[PDB]
Amino acid sequence: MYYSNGNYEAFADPKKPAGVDKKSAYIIGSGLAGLSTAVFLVRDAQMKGENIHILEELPVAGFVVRGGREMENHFECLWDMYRSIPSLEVPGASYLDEYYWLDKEDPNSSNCRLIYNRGDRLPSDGQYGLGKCANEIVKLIMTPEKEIEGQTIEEFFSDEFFKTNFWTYWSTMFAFEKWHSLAEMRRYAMRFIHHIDGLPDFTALKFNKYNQYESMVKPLLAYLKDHGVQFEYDCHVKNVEVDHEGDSKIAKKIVMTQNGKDKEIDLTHNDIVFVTNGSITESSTYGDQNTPAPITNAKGDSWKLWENLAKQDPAFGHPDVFCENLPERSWFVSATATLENKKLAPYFERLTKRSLYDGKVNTGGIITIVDSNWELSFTIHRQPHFKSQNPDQIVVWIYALYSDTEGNYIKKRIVDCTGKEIAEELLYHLGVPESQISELASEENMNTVPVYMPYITSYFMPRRDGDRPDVVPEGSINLAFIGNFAESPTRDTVFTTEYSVRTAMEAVYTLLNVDRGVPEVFDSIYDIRQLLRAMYYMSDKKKLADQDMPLPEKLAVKTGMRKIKKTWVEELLKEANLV
Amino acid sequence: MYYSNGNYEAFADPKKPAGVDKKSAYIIGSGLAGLSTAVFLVRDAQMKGENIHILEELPVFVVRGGREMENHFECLWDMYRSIPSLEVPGASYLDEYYWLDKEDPNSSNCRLIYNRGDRLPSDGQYGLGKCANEIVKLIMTPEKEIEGQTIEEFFSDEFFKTNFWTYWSTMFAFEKWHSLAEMRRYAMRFIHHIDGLPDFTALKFNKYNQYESMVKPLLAYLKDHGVQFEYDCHVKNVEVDHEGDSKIAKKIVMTQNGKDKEIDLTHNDIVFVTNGSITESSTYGDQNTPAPITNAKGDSWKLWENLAKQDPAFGHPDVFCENLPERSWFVSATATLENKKLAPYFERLTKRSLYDGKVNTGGIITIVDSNWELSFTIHRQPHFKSQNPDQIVVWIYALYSDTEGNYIKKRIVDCTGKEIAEELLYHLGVPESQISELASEENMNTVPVYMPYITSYFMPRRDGDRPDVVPEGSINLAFIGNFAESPTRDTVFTTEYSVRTAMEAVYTLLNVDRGVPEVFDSIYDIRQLLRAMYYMSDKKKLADQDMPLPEKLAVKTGMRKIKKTWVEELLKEANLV
Ligand SMILES: [K+]
Ligand SMILES: [K+]
Ligand code: NA
Repeated sequence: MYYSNGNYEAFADPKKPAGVDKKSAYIIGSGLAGLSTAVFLVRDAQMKGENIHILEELPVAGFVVRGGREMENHFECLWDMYRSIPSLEVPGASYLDEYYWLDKEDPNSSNCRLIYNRGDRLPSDGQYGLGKCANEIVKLIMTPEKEIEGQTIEEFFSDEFFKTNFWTYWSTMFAFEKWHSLAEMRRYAMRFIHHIDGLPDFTALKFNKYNQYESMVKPLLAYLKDHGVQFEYDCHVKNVEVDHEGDSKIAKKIVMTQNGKDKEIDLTHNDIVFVTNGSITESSTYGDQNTPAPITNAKGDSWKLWENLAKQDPAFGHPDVFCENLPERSWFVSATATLENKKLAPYFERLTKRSLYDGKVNTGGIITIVDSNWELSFTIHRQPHFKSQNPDQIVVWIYALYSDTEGNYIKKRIVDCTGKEIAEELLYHLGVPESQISELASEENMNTVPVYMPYITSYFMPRRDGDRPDVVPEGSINLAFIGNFAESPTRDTVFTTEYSVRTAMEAVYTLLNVDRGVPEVFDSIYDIRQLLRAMYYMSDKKKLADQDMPLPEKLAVKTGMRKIKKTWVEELLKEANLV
Repeated sequence: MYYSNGNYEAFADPKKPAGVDKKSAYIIGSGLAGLSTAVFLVRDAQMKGENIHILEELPVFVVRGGREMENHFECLWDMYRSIPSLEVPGASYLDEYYWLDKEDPNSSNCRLIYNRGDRLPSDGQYGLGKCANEIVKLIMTPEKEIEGQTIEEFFSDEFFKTNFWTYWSTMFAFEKWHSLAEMRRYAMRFIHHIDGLPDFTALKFNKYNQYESMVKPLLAYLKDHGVQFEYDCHVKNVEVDHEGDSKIAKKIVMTQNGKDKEIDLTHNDIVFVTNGSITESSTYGDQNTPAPITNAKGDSWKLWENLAKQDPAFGHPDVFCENLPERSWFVSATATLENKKLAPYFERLTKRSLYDGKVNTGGIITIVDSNWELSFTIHRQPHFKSQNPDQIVVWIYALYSDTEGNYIKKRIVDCTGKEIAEELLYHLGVPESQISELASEENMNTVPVYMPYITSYFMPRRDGDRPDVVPEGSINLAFIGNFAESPTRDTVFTTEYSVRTAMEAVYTLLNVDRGVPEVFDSIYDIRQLLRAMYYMSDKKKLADQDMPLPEKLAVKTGMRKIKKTWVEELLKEANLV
């Protein structure tokens, strides 16, 4: 397998690799990584549809389970796949095309990113406000990853840094807690450096037409049905068994249980197994307008499988780190709130300076209430978010970064609230008069459903070498792990769909010997223009000479700019507006 | 119009732009730029095919010859993925090219020879020494600061004796009196290939000659979409108006079939002009006849002079087509081997059989002690589908045309095809007694061609000498080709440049809402800069590379400061530490 960039490798179709007609696929998990694996198998590997079996775990507005995240232009792998996938809303076009045109017609941006004081836009919204703390960020990048193994963000950054607007933007938009992986933070900093100009106003973000299920899953599924892939419902997989022959490792056996009966499968090498290991959606619970949701550390199929696998060889990772010992402080709860009327529309609309009812982008991503004890953020997508919605309905997404804090108005934790209470704390923070809050929040006017999720923060748990198992373990023969808990050999970032697609690609290309480049992670961090541009925007648009840095550094910079006068480097600096 | 990079914009299909049915296309020139312009109009602008008219200059073999490419011809690959192959049914041309490149990868086992068949001992070395710094000095020098400047005005005499200059000049056809700015552009553009210049591993080739592999699938695609080719067309001028600051094309005055003709045009008729030519006025010779020397300006150049007359922004053809030195490259010849008598000489050079259908010379071989700066190449065979199984076609070029050969005491421009072949056979180490018979028609047939403007793209230039692809205020007129000025830093004497001008022109004029890929950004990639300093110096660690003393001091100080950092990791990756 090899990595590449540029149009030549992107537009190129791979040759059918040797002996793929004698081979089959077992995809355990209908998670994005698994399905992606299947799509690549059909398209690039040219394995046959009737030979792909995706083993699902389930039998066949306000839907948290269907909700999904944003993307950006530089999800290279994901855009490769989706340019191969037929759209459902605009027949005859690829999903990528639908997405691309929608983004052009209804471009994402936020008119209000940070609020406080019960509904006032934060005066410094739009500013990073880093000061010398910017240098800290640079230092993090200058620090090799192996050197920060297991280390935490809180362990690296100053208190002053954590008071910056930059940290409010970063933590809330990416769900980075202070006790999370410093190495992963650093990866985000390098990876999305090209969007430093668009994080505060979210112009960097792009969104699907609808919730993740309608926009991202249904077109894939239709594509697969058209290609005769095999769907298995109500299946519950229990383990996979592996042998060691010299330095080689082979998957010999899979044990499991389906429908109402137990089953087993010995394996040919020509049967290929991909495990979408781990989950952040498992054990999700529901409440409603008048009911809350319950605390857990319960495990499940993915986690258990992964422990057995770790038992068999060290190379399968050390899983507990992701599903065990999550703080009460952790983000756990996410809720949906459906507005049945236009009674609460003005509060949001006053924030966004846009109408909720034109079908266009609204909050353009999350709005964070900075003086909220829960660190409450909320977002209203382009509507309808679900096609079921009636013309007057609006759907609002609510999340708390802190789950160990008493709210400002509802003195209970987010975890102890019904939908009505979360709605109530939000209404208080929107500047709804407290006398009106009870009638405005109730079902006649507002219908709110919460969900609790033990594992939503699991991806970002700090890690150590060998903690995450290589997508192809050294010596593996028909077994691969795919998804956001697998270790791609790239510097790519988890809690992204792009990572899932990348793992599927690397796994399929490696195992099935597909002779085509896998795109490297987009190389913005190595593009000097991007480095300069980032220094410009991170500093809130200050010329290099005016930026906050220690005095010897400032002098050194003055000397450097003196030396490079009338040079290509000076031109580069001019281009970045650093002089 | 906007520039972009990455897969998102690459894989995205543009919307049909507004009002593309009230507009028409007249493409002057059926060369790669024109055909590409037509392809983008059909595919992206979605102009209807019968509304596209390509005015060809020709009625219904060196001239067929074409250059190599590389992976980062971003626009060209964007085009050829849409074009069906003819050799590989059901696949795109890009697919054919890609698979071919994979099964028969290009490389050279012998780049430089001398002493009549001996491989140069330093083959594979750039051998730059301290001269390497000059190259850096050039990169670090803003283009505006070297406007109009010449290559020999910048570089030390020691630099010109380096192997690097031999490789560079012979592979790219850079003469010393050529554009320094263009050289700088080549250095930045192809920096990602510094690891693969001596052995030509950077190069990729079509299965066949340019007409067969590059042009024919295009023609089939275009006719298939019902584009209209109008033949025997000789455009003499295009008349344009000045309204306020605006420029508009009114009329094309042409002669077709010996008759003066005209087409007056609305603002909505769109005309693409391939200004200038490097192939025009080419003359032919054969085994027993030299090609006639000429200074004639054909249709293309006259058209460009007239256009320059009409508007100041329309460029200055005279800087490209006038006063070219006699030393300039002029002659290229094809030598068809009718049998296997001379085969061992080429085979001893390439360490490969000439008859396995696979790559041979893998690009040009330069004979360093030849007075002509004689280079020759043998592509993967057959190069023309016409060839019979015993035939092998050899391409011969001389960078110097004002010098007497070593065996044939004439300048190449005064030689028969047989004489050129004789000089080549001499340099291959054929015994002097055998040379006349071996060069003779029974064994070799060599056809020379004299091309007056083959070096014109590289003539030194100044801002405005080349007209902007869409000059400011134009509403229906665009210039395309390797004489047009793309607003990018892209490199001419490349097919990729032709494709780029076509894409930029169509996207700008017809308001196509999709990114045009920027020139591939290897020059801005730190991994590539580091890699370049590594390979350029013939694999020396940064401290060991030959450097002036203050500069060296700066480097030791720098390396000291960045010790144990991510930057040190990058330097490690580049093998600079
Ligand atoms: K790029
Ligand atoms: K060969
Ligand atoms: Na769709």
